Amino acid sequence: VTEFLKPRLVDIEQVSSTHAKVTLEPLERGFGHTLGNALRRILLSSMPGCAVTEVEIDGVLHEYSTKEGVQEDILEILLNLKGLAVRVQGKDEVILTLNKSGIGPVTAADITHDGDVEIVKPQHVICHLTDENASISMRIKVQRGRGYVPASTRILVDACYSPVERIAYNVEAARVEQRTDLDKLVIEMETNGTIDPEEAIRRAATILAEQLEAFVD
Amino acid sequence: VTEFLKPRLVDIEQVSSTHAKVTLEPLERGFGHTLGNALRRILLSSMPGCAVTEVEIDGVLHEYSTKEGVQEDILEILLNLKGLAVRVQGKDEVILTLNKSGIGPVTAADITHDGDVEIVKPQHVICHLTDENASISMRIKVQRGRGYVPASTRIHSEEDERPIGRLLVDACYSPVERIAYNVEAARVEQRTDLDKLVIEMETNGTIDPEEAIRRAATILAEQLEAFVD
Amino acid sequence: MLNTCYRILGLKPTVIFADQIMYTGFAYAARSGASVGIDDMVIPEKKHEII
Amino acid sequence: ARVTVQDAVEKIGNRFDLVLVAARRARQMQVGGKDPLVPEENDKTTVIALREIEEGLINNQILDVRERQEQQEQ
Amino acid sequence: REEAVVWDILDEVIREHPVLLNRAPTLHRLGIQAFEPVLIEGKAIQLHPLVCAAYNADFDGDQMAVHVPLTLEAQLEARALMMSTNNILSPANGEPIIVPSQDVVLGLYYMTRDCVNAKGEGMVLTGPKEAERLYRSGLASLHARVKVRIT
Amino acid sequence: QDLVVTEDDCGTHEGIMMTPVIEGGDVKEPLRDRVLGRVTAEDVLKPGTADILVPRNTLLHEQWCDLLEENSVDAVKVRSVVSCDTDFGVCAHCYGRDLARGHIINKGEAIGVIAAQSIGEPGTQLTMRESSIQVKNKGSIKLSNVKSVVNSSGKLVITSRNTELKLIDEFGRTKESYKVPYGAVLAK
Amino acid sequence: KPLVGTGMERAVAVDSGVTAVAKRGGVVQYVDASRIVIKVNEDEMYPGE
Amino acid sequence: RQMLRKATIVNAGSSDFLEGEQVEYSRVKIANRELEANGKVGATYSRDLLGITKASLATESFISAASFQETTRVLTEAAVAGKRDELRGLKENVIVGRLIPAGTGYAYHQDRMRRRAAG
Amino acid sequence: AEIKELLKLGDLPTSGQIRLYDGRTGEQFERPVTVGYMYMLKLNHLVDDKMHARSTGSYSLVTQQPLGGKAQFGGQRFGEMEVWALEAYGAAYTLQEMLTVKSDDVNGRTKMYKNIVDGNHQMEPGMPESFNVLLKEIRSLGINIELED
Repeated sequence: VTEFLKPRLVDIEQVSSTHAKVTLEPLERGFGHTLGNALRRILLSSMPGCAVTEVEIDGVLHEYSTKEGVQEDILEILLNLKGLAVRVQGKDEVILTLNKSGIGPVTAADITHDGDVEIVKPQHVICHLTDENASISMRIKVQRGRGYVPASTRILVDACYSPVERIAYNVEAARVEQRTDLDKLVIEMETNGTIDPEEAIRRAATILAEQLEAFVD
Repeated sequence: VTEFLKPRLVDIEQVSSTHAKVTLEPLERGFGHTLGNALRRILLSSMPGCAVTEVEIDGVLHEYSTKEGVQEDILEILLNLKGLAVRVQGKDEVILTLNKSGIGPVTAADITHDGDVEIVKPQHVICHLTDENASISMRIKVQRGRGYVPASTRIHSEEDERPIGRLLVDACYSPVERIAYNVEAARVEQRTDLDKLVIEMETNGTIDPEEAIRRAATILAEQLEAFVD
Repeated sequence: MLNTCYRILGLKPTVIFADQIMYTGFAYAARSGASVGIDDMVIPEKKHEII
Repeated sequence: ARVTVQDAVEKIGNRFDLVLVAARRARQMQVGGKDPLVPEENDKTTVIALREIEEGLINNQILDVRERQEQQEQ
Repeated sequence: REEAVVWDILDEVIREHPVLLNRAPTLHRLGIQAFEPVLIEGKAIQLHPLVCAAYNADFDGDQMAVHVPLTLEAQLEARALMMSTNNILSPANGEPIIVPSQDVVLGLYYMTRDCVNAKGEGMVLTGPKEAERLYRSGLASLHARVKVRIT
Repeated sequence: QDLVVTEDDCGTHEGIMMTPVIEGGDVKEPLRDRVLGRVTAEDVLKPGTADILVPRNTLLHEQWCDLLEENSVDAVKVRSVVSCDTDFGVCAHCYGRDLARGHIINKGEAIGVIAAQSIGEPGTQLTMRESSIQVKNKGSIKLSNVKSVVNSSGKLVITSRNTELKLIDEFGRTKESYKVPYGAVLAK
Repeated sequence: KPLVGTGMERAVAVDSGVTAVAKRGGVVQYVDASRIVIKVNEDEMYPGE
Repeated sequence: RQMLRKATIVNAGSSDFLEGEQVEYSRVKIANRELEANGKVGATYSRDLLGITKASLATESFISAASFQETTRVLTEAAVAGKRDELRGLKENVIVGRLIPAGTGYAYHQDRMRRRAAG
Repeated sequence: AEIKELLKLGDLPTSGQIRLYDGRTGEQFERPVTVGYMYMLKLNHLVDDKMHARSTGSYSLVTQQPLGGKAQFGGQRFGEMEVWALEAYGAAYTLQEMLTVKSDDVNGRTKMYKNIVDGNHQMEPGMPESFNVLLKEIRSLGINIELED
């Protein structure tokens, strides 16, 4: 009458740290499918996290600038900065600046390693190699927010608060004893990193269960 | 969370004895639709209500034969009664019994309505007897259930049972079977503009609407957490 | 595109692409909708003189 | 299950002798006395034999050599 | 008695056992194909809209033929030769048979189409979240001139 | 019921000449597809003299088509059926691939078995139902052995009823024949 | 009745000879679900009937 | 290519003074006779093509060319021939059910031929 | 035009198009569509009526094959066009089985059942058993030049 089943088999197979797929056990009808829809809509349209937003480099502020030997235009450097989920432990958005030699190999560790400012992949290029040896200040900022917000209206490069890259859900069929009407759920994804899959699933389930105590009261 | 502003239900309206409209305080976008979806699912499909499982009459067997005077036959009576619904207590497997003598209109007053068998819509078109010598007495077992099913399912459980005369009856069992979840952007002024959700739920009397809201959202939390593993 | 793919890639990627294509096509078709009605056909009135 | 069969075709080429080799291998694998050199994944002898052939370990020569060696060792 | 073990055995045996399905009126070699059966709780077999043309029918009423390769060689031949996963091009003229003629193409076209310029037509991006915006808000396919770095 | 794959090659220089189908107004069928799945004889030579285009036994995988198109070559003597010096079945050097076999036809095959139906395939067919001369574009005459005799006017009358032109614009590619009878007078 | 009509259905059912027609009747008195008794008015009640 | 067979001839060429002989049969005879033994054994042949119904009558397997449209006359004819179908066509190997010399059966038949090689 | 006026009078769009909310993911679908209530009816041919299966049923009186004006174990026999096409596949084993299992002579039926139960999945070419019977014929074996090799 009211004994409600749930997806018990939560076995997840990960191709790498950036490729994985989790599955749900055969549950009640309409729960795997609608639940998968809700979960994907959640992990996309709202995801808790912190990352870079924009930078303040020395020179002209126009996007149509010259490489001037940097061989890295403003778009190249800004993109190589923005997709890095630059993280601050408990503080608000943290500003960092950098200045180094002209090796050319641009990575993510040359920034001033602050108490709270950190990067998951220290080899993440933030710029393209140059043809000279001058120095300059990056002066970028890493912010934390709710879900994700664009940079076209929230100027300036990109603010990747939601750490989700590509998500999909599929529904399979499973029987119990004679009836196969078990529309089981599974979700497959590829990502950038730093969010453990079971941990992220736990965070989502926790937000959902902690808020769903009111409409039922 | 981050100033999650967990809301609460407010101004839940009940227009009639067979529906209700619940308003709620505002919440976020990109979730209110999904939450309303899950709520409607858990309230309508896995819905603890009451329906009719067995039928019987001493003169009327499984065959669709019109009762003396009664214009409708056995299948036809089943249809005409199906347009209504009946009540059982917290205990299921209640029984209502529609019995009437004369030639006047057939309605639910002359039917077994008890403290654990309750009637709200008591004047259905129930194929009134037309012959004076007729006196109709059909008994419908009204039990409690959750999900749609046919009558051949009970063949195995009632094989030496369901003998010549006992009618086994099926149902579609979605004791809500209608609940609308609407997410709009309102009820938020001081903080971020937020989405408030309205539930236009409706039953045939089997269960209470706010009760269905609580049951559905409890299931929402339950299956919501299950994603943790 | 399919022919070029079969020329360049091979059979297995071809099958994968075709299946994903059927799926994504159904997806977009359910996404746009794009109904049809009488007004979706608008008759020019010019022939009314020309004829 | 195996979706496409192309590697075994490239290992055979004739597209006809591949079926005969896979059959003469699966027959032995099903009747007994042999052991799958490829780690099985809860699959029947046909797909196992076919994947072992596509891997580059079973053909119309190694099988005959092994059969002759087993017959001479009696 | 039709126990669960019966169904489990049936599934396990079929899990390694594909079948062949074929059209009644017989014209082309494309009229018979081999597919990995999946059990169905229906009454009429569902065919992948892939070879719908290859069947030379149009979702109208027809019973199709079922074939089981009892010989091991029969299985080898069907999964090898009668494989639809093998039958790709129209072997008559060589033309690639596998061709979406149903609304799959319609969706493919509507995806790469834009009336004049929709909301956020001028938006410029990199790729990972275009569907994130389109599914929720920010841009549409009927948008034009959206810059995007392409890898 | 006779056709079967048994002979790998013909070994016979005998072959057939294939040219683009310049039918009606222009090339009803370019000679870029008619033999792509064909292997020719030693006839492969580049349009330049003492320049070869391809070897004796060669299958135009994909680039010999483009290379020959670079030469504007329209016809070639190629291996084919019947001429397959096999007298039972044919050369596999005279059968091709013509199906998903991206490789040449395998032995023991019966192409005619695959045939005998492809003709019968589209039964959706239908049954039961020298003065006006215009040129397509720039081109040459190519009267193709048309007998010229003294005419009443200042030209050469066609003493042969088998007088057929051919439009050569810039290379061997032709546009139209526009054959005219013996009663035609060369207006150009 | 399907909502959209052409007007031919009622007349066709009349000519279908499958429904029940009332021949020279005035008032239906006793209706059983199998027996229909109609009291034909004396104007429609012929003498001797 | 099928549309012609059973070629017409003029010169016996030490081969035979007949007409309508298989062009391939004549060619094989000439190759095995002219180059091998007697080049002067040179029989002139005129190849021809005809209608589908007629050349339908022309077949090697006496079992074949019998069921085609009728066999009773063909029965008389083959009996006079006392000929052997010799397991000629693939449809013949089907009639016997034998490895139709196609696909795995071909090589199988060829393996049979291999078995038929030494005996 | 009267329809559009009625839709206005019926508090409905004159074009009739209207947006929709998805039943699976609930995303607003662009391009508002028109809907209505169309008349539907079912066909006399029934799916249950169509459904049929048989792998081993009852044979009829002529030629040991299954039949006899009974809708039991019904099974369309193979097609001559179908047989030609099946040969075109070159599945000589499969075709040899269809002509070696799929019909009437239950004589090797026992062998087939025993092999399948053993999982042997094996058959013997033998003779068209019926052409062995046609030898029984042979003008009463009058024609037996049969040089079996």
